[PDB]
Amino acid sequence: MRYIHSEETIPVPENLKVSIKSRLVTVEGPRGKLQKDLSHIAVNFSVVKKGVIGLEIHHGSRKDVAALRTVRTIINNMIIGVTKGFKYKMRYVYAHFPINVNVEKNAETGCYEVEIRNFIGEKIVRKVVMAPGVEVEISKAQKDELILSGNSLEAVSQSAADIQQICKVRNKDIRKFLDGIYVSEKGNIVE
Amino acid sequence: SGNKAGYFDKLKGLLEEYPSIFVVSVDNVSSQQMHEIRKALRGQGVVLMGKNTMVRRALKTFMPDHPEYERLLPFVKGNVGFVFTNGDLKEVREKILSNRIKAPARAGAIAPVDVWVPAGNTGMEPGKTSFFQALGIPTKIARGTIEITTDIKLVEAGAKVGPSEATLLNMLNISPFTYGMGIAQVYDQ
Amino acid sequence: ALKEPPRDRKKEKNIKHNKSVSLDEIIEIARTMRFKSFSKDLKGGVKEILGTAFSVGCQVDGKSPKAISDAIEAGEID
Amino acid sequence: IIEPSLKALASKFNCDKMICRKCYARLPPRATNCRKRKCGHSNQLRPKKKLK
Amino acid sequence: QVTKEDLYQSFSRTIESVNVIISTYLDKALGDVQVYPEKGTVAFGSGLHGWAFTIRQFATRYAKKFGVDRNKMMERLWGDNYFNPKTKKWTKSPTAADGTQLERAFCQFILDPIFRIFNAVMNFKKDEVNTLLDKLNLKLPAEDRDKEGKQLLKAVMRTFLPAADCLLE
RNA sequence: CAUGGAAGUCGGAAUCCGCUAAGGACUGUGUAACAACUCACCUGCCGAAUGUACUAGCCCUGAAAAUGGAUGGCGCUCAAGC
Ligand SMILES: [Zn+2]
Repeated sequence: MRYIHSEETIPVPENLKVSIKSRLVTVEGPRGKLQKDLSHIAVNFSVVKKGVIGLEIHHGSRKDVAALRTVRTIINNMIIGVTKGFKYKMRYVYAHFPINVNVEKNAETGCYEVEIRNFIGEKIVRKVVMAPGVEVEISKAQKDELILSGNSLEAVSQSAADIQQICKVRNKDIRKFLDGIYVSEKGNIVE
Repeated sequence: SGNKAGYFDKLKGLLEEYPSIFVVSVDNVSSQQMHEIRKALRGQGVVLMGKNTMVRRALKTFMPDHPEYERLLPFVKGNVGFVFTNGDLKEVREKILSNRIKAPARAGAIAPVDVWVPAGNTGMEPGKTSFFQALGIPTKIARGTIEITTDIKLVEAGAKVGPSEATLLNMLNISPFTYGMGIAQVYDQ
Repeated sequence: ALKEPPRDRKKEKNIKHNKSVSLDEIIEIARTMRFKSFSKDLKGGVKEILGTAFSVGCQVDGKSPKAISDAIEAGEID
Repeated sequence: IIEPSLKALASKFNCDKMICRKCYARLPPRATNCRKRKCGHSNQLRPKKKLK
Repeated sequence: QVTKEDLYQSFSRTIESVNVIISTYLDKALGDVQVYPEKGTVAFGSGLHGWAFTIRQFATRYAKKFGVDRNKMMERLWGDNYFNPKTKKWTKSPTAADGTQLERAFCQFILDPIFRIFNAVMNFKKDEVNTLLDKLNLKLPAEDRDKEGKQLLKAVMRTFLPAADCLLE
């Protein structure tokens, strides 16, 4: 049983522009530019009205129709991201050994790199390198807070995960040893 | 569904008997609070409440006896009940407002105003100091009772009350919230 | 309180299920001092509760406390 | 010593999880079937032993 | 790596905790004895490095120069208010003329110098520690000269005030 | 009833009513016992069809042996498979 027509729509605010060509989406607004390549999905793009994007699939199956709503939210995130940015927060949690962090901006490579020292009183020094376009900051309103921000949600979230996954405990109870860097709230920059 | 079928007959019979009806905006009124206030108006007046009755009551509008019933259909919006009373407006106007509870914090409620704890002598035993330890309040022991030294701002207004904070507040019989029955706009008043 | 001899001790250690008591209309005196504590809509409506609460003794004769309630014909202001 | 709220956050990522009875995998707190394949997507799950 | 404000809180809370047990088991027959820091019943120090202090040692030292009444200045800490206004006269509560936060007397007078030796010694500013040493006219370290870093700290603290004198006093 | 103490939540036996929009002589967490938390049930917001239990086709897990290896081989995916 194959459905004969599955259609979805996307509204665009009149503050930016979008161009599609050979499944190469380009969104440009008051905060930069983003690109994606959807060549792996068979979808037909079209313009329904003066401010509405449309995308459809014909004679698709169940496994194939599932992918339409996925595409919609990916393109929506690009539109909202360019006009409102994204911003993640992370908190330190320790019992005895304090955690020290250093943030130094690399020059000629652009991107930032973080430095975690004294984790659970450890003698090693562990380094992580952020993705291009994300900016790391140390908070000044609350104590022991990190703030990650940028334009592309996928990079921002993936960079936060790198920090969280690097700090792990080994050969202990993870029910009692609750040390590590964790994420505490996700949202946007504007509003 | 015995009450469900009954609701039409119960509503229609009671509404016609009572000339005027009060619609009351019941927001966050505890069952115990609702039970006690019923006693005050138990002698005179009847209270009935149910899920929104716009469509079912509208059928009564169609039959000629009362066309004014349609007028009040838009007015009812959400979480508002209505009450039947045969008394004059003036005495019952503000009489029902009387009674207000002082609900203790529910560990997650949002304070409208900043909560302030004044310094003083609790009079409680020294053993209860451990609860004060979590909040970090400075304390001193006088006459074998805990004495708060200086006032400390418990929580900033508009933020959820922490579970540790909530338990402390009830013991000291101090709470920001006060709750009472609320009258919504009644018959174009 | 209004029962048969009181088992002070040692005889009451085992079960002591001697619940075969009897009542007729005296219970209503015990009704009065309860001062209509909580929205019982006068004595007539609330009579159903006190009898059913005392379901342990099964009233007397052929009566059962549940049996009284459904056949609601007794005086309400009495 | 850990601040109360902190305990709640750190426990959410480390403590409140389901566990498969066939492959001991670590599953979300509302799953109904294991996501692995060596067990066959079984649906006999149990909570993670809470620490008293 | 405790900050001065945090360190002050711990001492207060622990004293309160000790007070609870003394109060609960105090014999009523004689003596309402309770531990109060303002009464000079608490002293601080490190046994391993043999350095200890009590509030009086700092109070009298500050009393000698820029001190008017040492005994009146005894209850100048542990609550009430601490002063650093443009006007010399002290006031109650930390609110200032412009709203800037005020100092804490315990941290500002007693606790500021102690921090200075630790960071400088760990960062190997031997010239600076010598400069600070002569600012208060501290005595020379006698034999210990060459060994620097984690060895000075015990030596400098012992010379500044040995634990035994505070204990006996 | 039971007993060191068992206030719904060790256990035995009962399984009623009031007020309702609604609330179990109770579904769990919890206390020495209370307290506190939660569930069943009803209500506020939205705008249309869902929910449960079974049957059999292909596929998957169940599926571990010794020189290198055999749908005859290469290879085959809206098949060159059923
Ligand atoms: Zn599994």
